[PDB]
Amino acid sequence: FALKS
Amino acid sequence: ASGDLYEVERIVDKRKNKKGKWEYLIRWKGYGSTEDTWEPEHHLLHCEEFIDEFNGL
Repeated sequence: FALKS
Repeated sequence: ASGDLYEVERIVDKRKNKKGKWEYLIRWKGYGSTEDTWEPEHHLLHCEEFIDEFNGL
């Protein structure tokens, strides 16, 4: 998972 | 506030920011090229396997 900006 | 956490499919590309830290072009699981986004490395949670796959051997 990763923060999507 | 942060963007939402989304599941990663793979890393498509990488580049250095002005401070010399990696940013990754993310393929998001369930999405395609149109939805890829450039994300700083500090956005990634336990994504070492994707970074290592991208960089190869």
